[PDB]
Amino acid sequence: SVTSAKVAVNGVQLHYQQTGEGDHAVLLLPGMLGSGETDFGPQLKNLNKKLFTVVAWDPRGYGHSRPPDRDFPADFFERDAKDAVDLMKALKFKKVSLLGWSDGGITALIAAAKYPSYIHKMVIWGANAYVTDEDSMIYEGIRDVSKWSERTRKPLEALYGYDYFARTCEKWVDGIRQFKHLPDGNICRHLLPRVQCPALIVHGEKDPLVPRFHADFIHKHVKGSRLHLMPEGKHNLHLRFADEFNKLAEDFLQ
Ligand SMILES: [Mg+2]
Ligand SMILES: [Mn+2]
Repeated sequence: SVTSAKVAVNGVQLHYQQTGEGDHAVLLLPGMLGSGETDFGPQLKNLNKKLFTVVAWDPRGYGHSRPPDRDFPADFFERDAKDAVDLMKALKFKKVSLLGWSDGGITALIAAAKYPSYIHKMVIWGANAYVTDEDSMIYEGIRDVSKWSERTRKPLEALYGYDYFARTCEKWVDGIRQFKHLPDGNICRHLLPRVQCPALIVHGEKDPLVPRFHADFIHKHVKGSRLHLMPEGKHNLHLRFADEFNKLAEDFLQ
């Protein structure tokens, strides 16, 4: 049983879904243009409701956290990280664990580094701490939503309508490509050494969007972290292999 609602955080009404009665609070952070509705159905349904209280949030401009419309300033990952932690604090949780996918994993890393006393444990997958030329070209190949597969475009087009979906995707490409021009193409390389909580980095070996070297790099600089490789996993491993992923996450969180 899942409840959807909005809470006022930093000047915006953020939408979120919540389920479970457990004493261990867990926030699910979605990826690019994501939402709890499109990115975490399996987790909101199957994560142990006796052990955890699960919340899936929609970053400002994404999902149902509209208005406002989405924009990508240089500090957009940091802004999301603040909103994410403030949202859980607004919901009265004293400490939480983070499950971040893609852009949400980048967001989670930043949150753990900036608010260490608030984060218990973290599980992230499909994230990258910096942008290379290879990454930049991958992003550019995502700009045109009309070239997306029908299966991948359908859910987002239905959630946002073609116009907003297409425009926001282009803004995302420009937004994440901007980091390439900064020293080291940096997004959060400098924050990895500041993560103090136990972290599990999962990577789908067949992920076509994020090369494994990005997972190796995060594992290398997040002290005490563990890296788990899934031979058949792709970018959406928590959806395609939900049962396998949920077990990995639940075992690590306990
Ligand atoms: Mg360098
Ligand atoms: Mn929503």
